[PDB]
Amino acid sequence: MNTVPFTSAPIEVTIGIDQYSFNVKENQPFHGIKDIPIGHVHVIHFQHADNSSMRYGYWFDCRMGNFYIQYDPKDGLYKMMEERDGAKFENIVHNFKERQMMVSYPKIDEDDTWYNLTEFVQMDKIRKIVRKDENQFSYVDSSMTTVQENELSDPAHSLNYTVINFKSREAIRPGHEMEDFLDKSYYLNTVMLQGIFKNSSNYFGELQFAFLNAMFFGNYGSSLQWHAMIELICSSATVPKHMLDKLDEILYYQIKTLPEQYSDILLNERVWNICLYSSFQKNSLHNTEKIMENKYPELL
Amino acid sequence: GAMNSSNYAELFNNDIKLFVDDTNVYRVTVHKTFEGNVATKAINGCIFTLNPKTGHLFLKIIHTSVWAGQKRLSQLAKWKTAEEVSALVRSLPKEEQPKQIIVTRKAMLDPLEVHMLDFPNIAIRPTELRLPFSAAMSIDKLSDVVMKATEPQMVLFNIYDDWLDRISSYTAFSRLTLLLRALKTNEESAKMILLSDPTITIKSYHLWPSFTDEQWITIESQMRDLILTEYGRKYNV
Ligand SMILES: O=C(NCCn1ccnc1)c1cccc(F)c1
Ligand SMILES: O=C(NCCn1ccnc1)c1cccc(F)c1
Ligand SMILES: O=C(NCCn1ccnc1)c1cccc(F)c1
Ligand SMILES: O=C(NCCn1ccnc1)c1cccc(F)c1
Repeated sequence: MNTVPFTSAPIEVTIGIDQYSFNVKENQPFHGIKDIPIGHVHVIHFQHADNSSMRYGYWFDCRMGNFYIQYDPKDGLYKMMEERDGAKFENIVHNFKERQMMVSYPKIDEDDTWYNLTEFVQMDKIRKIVRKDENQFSYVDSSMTTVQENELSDPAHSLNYTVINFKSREAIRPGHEMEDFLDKSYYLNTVMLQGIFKNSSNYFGELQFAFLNAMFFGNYGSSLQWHAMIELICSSATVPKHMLDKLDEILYYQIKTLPEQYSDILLNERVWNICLYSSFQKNSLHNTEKIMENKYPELL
Repeated sequence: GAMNSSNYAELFNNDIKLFVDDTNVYRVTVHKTFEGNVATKAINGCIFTLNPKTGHLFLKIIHTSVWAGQKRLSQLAKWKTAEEVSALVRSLPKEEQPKQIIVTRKAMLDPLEVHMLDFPNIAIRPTELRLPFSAAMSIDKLSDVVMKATEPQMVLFNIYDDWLDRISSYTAFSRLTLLLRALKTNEESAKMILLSDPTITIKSYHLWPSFTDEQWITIESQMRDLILTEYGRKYNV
């Protein structure tokens, strides 16, 4: 069980750690989060009380280093940091715990939600898509744009999701125009899974990463990416049977976790109605279709 | 964006463009089988690809053999159309290739866009106009070459005959659309109007009769009468 220590909390803020959140008042004696499960990536995220604009946060894996949060009064945000002095960091964390100034990551023993949402998300792969290579953790916020948006503008502060475009030469083999546009199996299996991602684990990883960014920060480019990766699978007639079974579980847990009041913005009626009711895979997503129909029958 | 009444004179500027109409590509007769079920029998069709500035018509005849052994023929017909238009463009010298292709039905947009991915600078556009190009098969010489074809074939026409010697392309397109609208609303009456007078003939190298300027005014007026009329006999006004 690992710990993320805070220097202090100078400004009132709603802090989020994975799917949990709590409020810290301005200058409230608070020194961090303890009991963080080892073995998973995690995200610690922030919404200031005075400006609900700009949710922002940090993806991290406590196995890769000792991270602490320091509020910067010049840039006006809580920043994640690395302390290379292990001896000093361990001394600080112990001092904070003895003073009962750390909130406990509040995982229910029965509860596999976070595992199920992050099963194939990898930190080194996350760093490959956000190239601030000097840090072991990755910053994301509500405003960051994707390369697809950039085609239509700061390349360093962007999410380079894998580009998917159904009306592109990459997607469409010369002489197979109708075949490849109406059945995207070639693009899914040869171009993306065998030529870009390498395996389905990586495909699921970027799909899970795009959803979580869409959900925790309202990143439009992440929402677009999540919907595009679902649609590419559902629009393929030929999909490995284990991939379909796993996609159904992945989407089930994403829909289960989605805040009910954000569905209007985070769910795209066309993609979901096509995927569940028209596509090749309309009969292959039983768990996802059942929860969608019982939780969001209006969208459909 | 979409072509409409507001941007109508853009058709007659000097940027090369083509209209593509696919409504006569897949044509069938519906009939009863010996068992009393219903079946279709395909007949020859055509793609209507028209330069509205010059009158040049690229009439690609679609022979029924292209449907043999295929499924979902109405969907295939749109993709076949896009394949043939893309082949036509690639066959033209660069300086003759269109800058825009306007499709008369929105269901042609994705098939044509995908077939033309190699031509990113050619705009594929829909239209809000309800153009009467389906009536092209009411032009006797066009219908004749389509129905006589025994293999795939492209035939070139000028749908304006020699009108551009005397009128502008705006006026020629307006006359064409009026004639085709009339043939579409009441084919018999329209054709009676056009051929009633046996002294006005159709030249061998033309589609329409050799009307004088004055006779075209009379003709056009009679076609307007017909379209409003039938618009009466239809809505009872
Ligand atoms: O350099 C740090 N400054 C803030 C820590 N701090 C708060 C009270 N005394 C020291 C830092 C390094 C390791 C762990 C950590 F919590 C923070
Ligand atoms: O949770 C504790 N501190 C973390 C601060 N915090 C901020 C928001 N909710 C909790 C804690 C609990 C009771 C007494 C106490 F001294 C510390
Ligand atoms: O494999 C991923 N993207 C494919 C492109 N890529 C990136 C690095 N090497 C290839 C990927 C991205 C984000 C999270 C994740 F779990 C996996
Ligand atoms: O619903 C969203 N866009 C479609 C409607 N919209 C709103 C603003 N521009 C278009 C949406 C916006 C921001 C983040 C997100 F994940 C989804």
